[PDB]
Amino acid sequence: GQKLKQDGDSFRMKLNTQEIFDDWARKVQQRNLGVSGRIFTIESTRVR
Amino acid sequence: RKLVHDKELAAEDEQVFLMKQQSLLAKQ
Repeated sequence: GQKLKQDGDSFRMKLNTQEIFDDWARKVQQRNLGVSGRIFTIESTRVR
Repeated sequence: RKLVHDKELAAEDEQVFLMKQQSLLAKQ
């Protein structure tokens, strides 16, 4: 029983989930997504 | 004095309007 509970606790520790949430939030903050600016944008492209 | 149709609808090719408004966006 104690061996099984130790294995389950180790798996649950390996089954953590908040770290990816923190990483995603950090990436979101770093990239600084935004939409504010002009209504629509005009650009220059040399189409093939 | 039979009236003749005046200047018809102009084309104003898309590229010219696009460059004019690109300049306007740049200056605004």
